[PDB]
Amino acid sequence: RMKLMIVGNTGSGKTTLLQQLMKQSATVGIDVKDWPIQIRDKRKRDLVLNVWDFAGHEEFYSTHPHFMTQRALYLAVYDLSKGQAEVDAMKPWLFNIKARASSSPVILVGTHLDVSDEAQRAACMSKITKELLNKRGFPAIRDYHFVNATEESDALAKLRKTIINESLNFKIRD
Amino acid sequence: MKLMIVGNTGSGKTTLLQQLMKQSATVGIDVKDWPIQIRDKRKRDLVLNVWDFAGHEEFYSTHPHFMTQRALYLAVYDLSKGQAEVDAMKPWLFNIKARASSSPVILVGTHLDVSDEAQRAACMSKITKELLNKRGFPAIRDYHFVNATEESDALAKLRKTIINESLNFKIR
Ligand SMILES: Nc1nc2c(ncn2[C@@H]2O[C@H](COP(=O)(O)OP(=O)(O)O)[C@@H](O)[C@H]2O)c(=O)[nH]1
Ligand SMILES: Nc1nc2c(ncn2[C@@H]2O[C@H](COP(=O)(O)OP(=O)(O)O)[C@@H](O)[C@H]2O)c(=O)[nH]1
Ligand SMILES: [Mg+2]
Ligand SMILES: [Mg+2]
Repeated sequence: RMKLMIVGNTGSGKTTLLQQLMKQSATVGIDVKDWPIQIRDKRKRDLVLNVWDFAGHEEFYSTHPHFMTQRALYLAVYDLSKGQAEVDAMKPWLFNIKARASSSPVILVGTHLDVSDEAQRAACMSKITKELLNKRGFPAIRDYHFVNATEESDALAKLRKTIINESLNFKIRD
Repeated sequence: MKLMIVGNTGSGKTTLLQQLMKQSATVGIDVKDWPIQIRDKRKRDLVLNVWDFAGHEEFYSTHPHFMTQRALYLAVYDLSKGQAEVDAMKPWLFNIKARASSSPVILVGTHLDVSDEAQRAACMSKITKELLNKRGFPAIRDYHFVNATEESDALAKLRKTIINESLNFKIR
């Protein structure tokens, strides 16, 4: 019922982190794919169709705006190895998340710990504490983590625990 | 523009789309369930519906404005199970109207190849009598009967209809 949204910029490690974190029906519930189409009549290059394939009633129902905006926990992912600019790049994401719901909980995750310098990590921690944590106008940043997203580790296990706890505690206001 | 494919499970939605379809290295939006066995504050079964977004543009496309305004609907049903399945489209139509009040709908009966002419006749009669041009239902701008598992002239005409109505929706 609760949704875990994984957001961030491309190549930051979202899909890799989820695969590692995750380490019922016969079909997928919602399949989203792009369908490019060429037009017989020129002078009008068609866009592509963004196709949403729903398995049934329950899956369509789960995409009602109320669930999409008010029953979602966010993982905001960034690449530590590109430095403090990547924390800067999380600000437009937080503003966007806040606009969906004022009460959206967010867990910040920096990936690529294994190829990040100590200077980049300290710079990112300082930026998060100084500019992102408990700011009115941002979502509630419940926690923040630094992981190598490609392997198991104590740091990844604690992130799993944080996701479980925030989901269980979602029925609460901070 | 979004194409929303709705219907009940087993009606042929995925098969139909694969046949209809005959730019990024990764999927734009990946949705999957993650069941977690828990022992944190109790012990039940926690299933999270995970939405993995590629980037800003994919997240932007799920704004409630776009999920509900810029969408064209395929309402799919298994013609081989009889006019009961046309009846089952009514709750879908009411849901589409509530969700996307100006969105057009194309009705697609699949399993033509294993349907009899009695079921197809009963189905079109119920469509024309009970579904088309009703206030409270979306606009049904076309209806089709196909074998969704292979190419055919009927499937090609459905494909052209989907393309033309997507282009005309953006215009109107
Ligand atoms: N060394 C290292 N590579 C990572 C890490 N996380 C992701 N990657 C790599 O970054 C690249 C992009 O990963 P991907 O999950 O596709 O990013 P997405 O576009 O955000 O979903 C892949 O080569 C991944 O193996 C990490 O923690 N450490
Ligand atoms: N004989 C026949 N089988 C179909 C047709 N359309 C779908 N199927 C079959 O119905 C079953 C369910 O298909 P699927 O696409 O998974 O349905 P979905 O749950 O609505 O996505 C598959 O075995 C398909 O091969 C059709 O037009 N004719
Ligand atoms: Mg990805
Ligand atoms: Mg399917």
